Amino acid sequence: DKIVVCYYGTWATYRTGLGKFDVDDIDPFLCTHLVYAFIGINAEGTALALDPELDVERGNFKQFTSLKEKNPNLKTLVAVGGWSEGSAQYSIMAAEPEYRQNFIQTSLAMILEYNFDGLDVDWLYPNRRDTVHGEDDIEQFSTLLKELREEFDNYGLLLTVAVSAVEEAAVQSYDVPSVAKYVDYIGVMTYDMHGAWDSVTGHNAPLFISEGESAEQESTLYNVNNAVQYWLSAGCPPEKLVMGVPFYGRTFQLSDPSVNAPNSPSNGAGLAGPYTAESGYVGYNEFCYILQQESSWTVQTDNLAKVPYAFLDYNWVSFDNVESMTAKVEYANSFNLRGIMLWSIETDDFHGLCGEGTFPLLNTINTVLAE
Ligand SMILES: CC(=O)N[C@@H]1[C@@H](O)[C@H](O[C@@H]2O[C@H](CO)[C@@H](O[C@@H]3O[C@H](CO)[C@@H](O[C@@H]4O[C@H](CO)[C@@H](O[C@@H]5O[C@H](CO)[C@@H](O)[C@H](O)[C@H]5NC(C)=O)[C@H](O)[C@H]4NC(C)=O)[C@H](O)[C@H]3NC(C)=O)[C@H](O)[C@H]2NC(C)=O)[C@@H](CO)O[C@H]1O
Repeated sequence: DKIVVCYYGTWATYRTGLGKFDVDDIDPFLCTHLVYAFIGINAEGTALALDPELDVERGNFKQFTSLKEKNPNLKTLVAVGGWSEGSAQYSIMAAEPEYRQNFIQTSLAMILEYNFDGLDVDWLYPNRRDTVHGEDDIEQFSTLLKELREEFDNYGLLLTVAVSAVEEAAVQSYDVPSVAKYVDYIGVMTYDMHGAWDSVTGHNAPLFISEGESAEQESTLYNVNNAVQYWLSAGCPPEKLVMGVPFYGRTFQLSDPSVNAPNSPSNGAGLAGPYTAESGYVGYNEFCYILQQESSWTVQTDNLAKVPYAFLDYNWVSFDNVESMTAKVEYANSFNLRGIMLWSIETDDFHGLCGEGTFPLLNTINTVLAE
């Protein structure tokens, strides 16, 4: 059965006005799996709420899982880790049997108290960033998943992971067959392919080769097709591969506004959105409205990569719209993938300000998957 894995960045409740996105803004019938991001750990592996005022005191954990009262078939998971949590503590925790056991027991306790149906492990990433034990992380990550699976089978809980996409990244972190063996599915983060950290403009989630890229050694390029075909060939069965898609774009400052193709020189991060409020990225809800309200933007489609981009003076923006989302889900259908994972629900056009219905990206996913 095809699944739709909706990540919910819970900090979105602090956004103002039309950017505010609470648990009550979720449509629980547009997802099959809803993921509460994020919880974290300390250096001894103790699972902990990162925002206890919201998660615990104001009952956000329980409000989230209570969505099952509306859609009884919905699964609600909690996600541990993420970008801001780093890699060091997960490396330290994974390497010690005492710390693994403490992570298993304290995360299980939180999952059961607050009525979650499972755990999404988003360690970014084994043997990367500020990892402590380096290459040992790869095997110890799989040992952690095995001990988690052994504990979770006593309660019927789901165990899932979010992982880096392209081969150059994945080989640093995972033994693919061992990971796929223990999880219910693998959510491949097939986005952030390029971004403001690069010296040239590039697409956030290009499906295939992009304009300005060399067709020589195509398999080393950062795109969704390369990533998905890597993970399938490395040993992830299609029925455990969930393909990530972004509900946001990434923004660049052009070095020269007249050189505005993909793979043009860039000077760092571009505009920020009104609610996400970070230079270098913009929610789809924010940018479809920005495009709507300022006709000076030039929107083009990269017909090689199957994704749109837009420029105005010094701004250059890669993003995904209904057409590129359709292309992505059709691609996933065409390789019999298990489903779609989206980051993240709170930057869909949930108010429908952009003339394509409420939740146009999420509704597109549901519609193209259903067919
Ligand atoms: C091909 C290749 O390998 N390219 C890499 C590229 O991947 C690297 O970029 C990083 O990619 C990873 C995925 O592999 C990104 O991590 C994913 O994707 C989500 C969206 O990118 C990411 O969301 C971020 O989560 C942060 C928390 O961890 C959010 O911080 C929050 O900011 C809020 C204000 O906006 C604030 O209120 C919150 O308190 C704060 N949260 C916390 C707990 O502090 C951040 O806003 C959010 N970004 C969004 C929404 O756009 C997730 O963490 C993670 N998801 C999952 C499921 O794991 C990672 O974000 C990318 N890095 C950066 C810097 O963007 C790149 C590194 O430079 O290198 C390329 O080579």
